[PDB]
Amino acid sequence: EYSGIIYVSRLPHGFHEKELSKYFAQFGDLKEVRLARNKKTGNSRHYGFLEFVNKEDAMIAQESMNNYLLMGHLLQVRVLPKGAKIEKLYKYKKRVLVEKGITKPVKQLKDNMKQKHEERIKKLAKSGI
Amino acid sequence: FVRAESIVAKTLATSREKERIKRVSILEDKKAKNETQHIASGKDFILKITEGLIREKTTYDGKPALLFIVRVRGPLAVNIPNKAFKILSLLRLVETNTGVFVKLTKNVYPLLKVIAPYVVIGKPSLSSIRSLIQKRGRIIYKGENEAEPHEIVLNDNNIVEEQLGDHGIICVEDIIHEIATMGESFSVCNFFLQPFKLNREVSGFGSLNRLRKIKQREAESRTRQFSNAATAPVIEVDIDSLLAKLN
Amino acid sequence: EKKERLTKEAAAVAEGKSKQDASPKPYAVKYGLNHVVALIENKKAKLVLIANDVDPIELVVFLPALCKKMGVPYAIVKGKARLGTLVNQKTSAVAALTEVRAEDEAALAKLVSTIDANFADKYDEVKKHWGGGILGNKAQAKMDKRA
Amino acid sequence: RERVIKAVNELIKFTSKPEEELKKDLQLIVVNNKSFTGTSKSFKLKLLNVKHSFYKPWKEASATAVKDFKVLLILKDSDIKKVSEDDLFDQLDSEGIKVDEIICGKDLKTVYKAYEARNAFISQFSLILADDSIVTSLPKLMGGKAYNKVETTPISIRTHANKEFSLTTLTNNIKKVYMNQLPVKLPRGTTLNVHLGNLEWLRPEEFVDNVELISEQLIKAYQIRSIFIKTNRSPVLPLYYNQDVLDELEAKK
RNA sequence: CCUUCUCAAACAUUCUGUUUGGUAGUGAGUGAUACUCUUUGGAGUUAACUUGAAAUUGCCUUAAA
Repeated sequence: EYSGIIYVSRLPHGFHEKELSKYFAQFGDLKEVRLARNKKTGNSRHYGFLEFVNKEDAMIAQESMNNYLLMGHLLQVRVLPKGAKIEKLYKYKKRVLVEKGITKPVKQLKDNMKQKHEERIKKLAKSGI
Repeated sequence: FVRAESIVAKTLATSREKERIKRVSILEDKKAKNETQHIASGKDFILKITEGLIREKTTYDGKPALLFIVRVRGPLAVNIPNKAFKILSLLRLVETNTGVFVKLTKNVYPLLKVIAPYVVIGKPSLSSIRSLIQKRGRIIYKGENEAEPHEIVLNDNNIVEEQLGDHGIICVEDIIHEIATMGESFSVCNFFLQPFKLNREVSGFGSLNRLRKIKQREAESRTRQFSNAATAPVIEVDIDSLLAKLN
Repeated sequence: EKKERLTKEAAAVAEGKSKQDASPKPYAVKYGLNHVVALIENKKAKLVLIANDVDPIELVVFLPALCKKMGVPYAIVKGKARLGTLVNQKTSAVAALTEVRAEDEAALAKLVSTIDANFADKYDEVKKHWGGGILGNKAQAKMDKRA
Repeated sequence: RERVIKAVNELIKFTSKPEEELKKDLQLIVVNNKSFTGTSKSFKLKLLNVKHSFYKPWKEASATAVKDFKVLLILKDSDIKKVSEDDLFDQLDSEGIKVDEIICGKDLKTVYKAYEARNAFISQFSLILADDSIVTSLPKLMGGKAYNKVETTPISIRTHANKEFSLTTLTNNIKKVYMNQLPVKLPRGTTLNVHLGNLEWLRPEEFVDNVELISEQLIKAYQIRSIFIKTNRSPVLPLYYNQDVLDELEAKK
């Protein structure tokens, strides 16, 4: 048979886990909600998973909102078979950068570049030009 | 029921207002710190609109002035954010269709610019101030009873002779003077005045009133515009004329 | 608006220029029954809306079959006054979208896809299944107490 | 400059070995420095000076191609009521080029939404210019897919004057930005590559005194220390090494 | 079922000229070689090509009732 887990796709912008939960909790009491996001500058990958309690709230939600058309992306939602046990899509945040350095005294890198000049020259020699 | 479209639209509008307030606040703070090299524009502006409508734009250069604020609603989806809710709850400006006085100075410009899309601002004449004073405006009192969680209407000038005789303020015409002249600190007076409560423009839902509502919304949408530009001037409409219909 | 564009073209036909070609192309719905049946079999109609309550039903009883035949996106709507509102009649009994503006192509495409997923597929049973064999209240309680 | 000519001649050798075809011979120049602007991104493009513009050969060079060189101008949403297309047709062919499509800022928010149509519109275009008062708003109306390219970006022009519209100003700047300037962005990190063009277009005997001025101008701006040359495949040519720039890495902190 | 940051100052006159500053996105996938720092932690950038906003699990209330 099927699970109690439901899967949604083709969500619009600005429709994140908060509003997903707030809306779908109008069909019962939900266990968990997870949405897909990015690793760097987390933005919505436009799908996610939910699961309330009963094996019938899932079918009610699907039958109700399978081809539902809100802001101009018509939604899609499927019921899952026994298990499949949603596992991932931890919620990320925008990746602020921090300068890692500088630590090494400029002299060994100066030797590095004084070598790299002729290193490039030999690379283009064998290429060869 | 909730009907997910509503909660989606509220989120979107709220994020817009959130980041607009973020922009304008960070810009104002960066101007205030005077490390002003990586900036956007030099000075600030004010835009006056008269009646398909003629406009101006001029620098402030304060020189304080006496401004009148009246609270309005919108726009249409915005779950009001904390920094604007704070300023309004400080100006005692919950519960729209209400009016407050304010001493426009050079340091309030970083506040009205934040609260711009929720109020309407104006510099009215003396007639508006005086007529508002003697038609509305209430006072809280205490004597012989009445543990005073309760207000009254301002019949008497002896109540003023009592609660303000230290500053020689008697006979609320003197308070009208103090307001219209920005005189003895204006602040005890304003915090005495118990900010007003004006009546709506169209009360209705008949058949002829839906027409007045439609025309009012269309004219408002034409005139009152909200920029989301983080550099926008504050807009000045004729409150001398607005108080005719709102008083 | 008709008299106003007539006054404008009245001005322009002789003063600057117009051969009924100063005002742009008009885009509006098509709402006549003979007209829409002749607009199918052309074929130019892009979406047909058919009222579900015509009292002499045999006027529209044949439109879904011809629509599926000629391959036109038909959809059956609840109410004929509802249709007449967007045509400025009292009832209209059919409406058609034949050509749309530039900004509405995505809207019309997504809408016809929605109608495909919701009307064309949800109703493969409709072709069979004579409906209406419903018992009353007392007769039903009688049979349900018996069996 | 002896190094300039020898490196360009040897890159000509590199391409003279006996889509992909037009791709495999585009000359680009790499430059790096200490470190760029921290935690910030930039979107304004700086139009360097030149003596021999590479925009002007590109007209006849791309006319006979499939990429179909074209031009876009974005005016403010108030001057499409003032500046007609025959005015530009007259005032511009007398110089040699024409602006083709005037797209109002409203057509970015009404007809060219729905990113499929937006990109189907955007790919058609090669030289893009933008009202100076809308360029600040264009990242919301055109999206980062356009910014991901060096030529699709909107290029700010000083349409306004003191005072109002005066299409004479638009004219007297569009020449300066078609036959006098050369655009390039400034990203984070250190590396910046400049598209000089293809070895089908304008010649090395002008590329020499062009790179001379491009160097002479950029070398003083960001304390740069490394300038190399390549064409789409070739190993990097050392044409610059200034160690008198790496000295302040231990003086900053 | 909301709707997008659409000029600021200065020095100048040739009837418009010059310097400055202002711009963080729809996701997913394909893909060529080049660099900058830091210890192994792989971060910042780098020629360009596909898609009906496409998808499956990367560690305030008279804007009422």
